[PDB]
Amino acid sequence: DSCIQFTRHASDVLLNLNRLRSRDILTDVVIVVSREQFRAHKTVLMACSGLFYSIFTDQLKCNLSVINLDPEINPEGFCILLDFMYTSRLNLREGNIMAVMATAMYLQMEHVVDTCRKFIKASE
Amino acid sequence: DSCIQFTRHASDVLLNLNRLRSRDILTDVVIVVSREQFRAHKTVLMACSGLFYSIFTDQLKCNLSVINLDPEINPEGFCILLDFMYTSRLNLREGNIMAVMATAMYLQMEHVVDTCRKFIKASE
Amino acid sequence: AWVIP
Amino acid sequence: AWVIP
Ligand SMILES: N#Cc1c(NCC2CC2)ccnc1Cl
Ligand SMILES: N#Cc1c(NCC2CC2)ccnc1Cl
Ligand SMILES: [Cl-]
Ligand SMILES: [Cl-]
Repeated sequence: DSCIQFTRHASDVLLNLNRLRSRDILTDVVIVVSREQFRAHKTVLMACSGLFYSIFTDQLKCNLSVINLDPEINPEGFCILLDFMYTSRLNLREGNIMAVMATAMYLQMEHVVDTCRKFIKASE
Repeated sequence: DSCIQFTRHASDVLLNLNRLRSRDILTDVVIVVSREQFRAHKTVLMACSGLFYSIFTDQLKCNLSVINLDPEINPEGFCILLDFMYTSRLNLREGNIMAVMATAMYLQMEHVVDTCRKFIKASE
Repeated sequence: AWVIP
Repeated sequence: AWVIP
C-alpha cells in the first residue's frame, strides 16, 4: 504493498549527509591517505564500500577514530570516491581513471570498478 | 559538469543504512515514544527531520544517547515515519493518516505533511 | 514528488 | 545504471 514513495527522498538524505560532512557535523572517523586526512561518517562509508563495511563490523576496528589506508592509494582518487559516496556523482577523467579504478577495487566498490573498465575498454 | 551519475546509488546507500539499523549496527541514539524504544543513527534522523537536526546541532543535546519525544506522539506514527526516513516508503492508511500527519508536523517533515493533507483534502 | 512504487 | 546527470 500500500506504501507511497517520495522519489527525491534518498537523494535529499544524501544531500544532507554531505552538508553535515562539509560542516564537520557528527563525523566519527578520520581516513588517512598519504599524510592527507578525510573526515567522514562510518555508516556512509560502510553503506558504500565493502572494505569499510568489513572494517566497521570488526569488534576491534569499529572502535577506531583513525583508519590508515594502503600507502599505494592516491589521496585524489580516494577524495573522488568519497565525493561519489556522498553525492552519487563520479568525477571520471582520462587523467584519473587509472588512479580511481585502483582506489575502487581496494574499497570494494563494484559499480565504480564496472564503469571504470568500460571507459578504458572503449578508449583502447 | 563532467561527472557521471549512478542512478540507484542514493537508494542503495539508504537500503544499507536500514540493514545496519535492523541489525543494530553503529546506532548511536534511542528515541523513546510512550515507553517504546527506537534505535537509530543520529545523522539519518538529522538528514530527514528538522526537529532532529535542531536537537543534534545543539551543544548539550548532541551528546545525549536517549531522546524522549512529546507524550502526545503515537509510537506507531513515529515507527511509520522512521521507516520512511530509512526507505523513502510511507505506509499511509485511513486508520493512521491523522496520527502520521501529527507526527510529521512535530518532526518537521514538510513533504510528509504536504501529501498527508492532500489525501484528506480529497477524502472530504 | 510522491509516486506508487 | 550510469547516466549523464
Ligand atoms: N552498510 C552496509 C552493508 C554493506 N556495505 C558494503 C557495500 C558495498 C556494498 C554490504 C552488505 N550489507 C550491508 Cl549491511
Ligand atoms: N542533516 C541535515 C540538515 C537538515 N536537516 C533537516 C531536514 C528536514 C530538512 C536541514 C538543513 N541542513 C542540513 Cl545540514
Ligand atoms: Cl559502487
Ligand atoms: Cl519529509
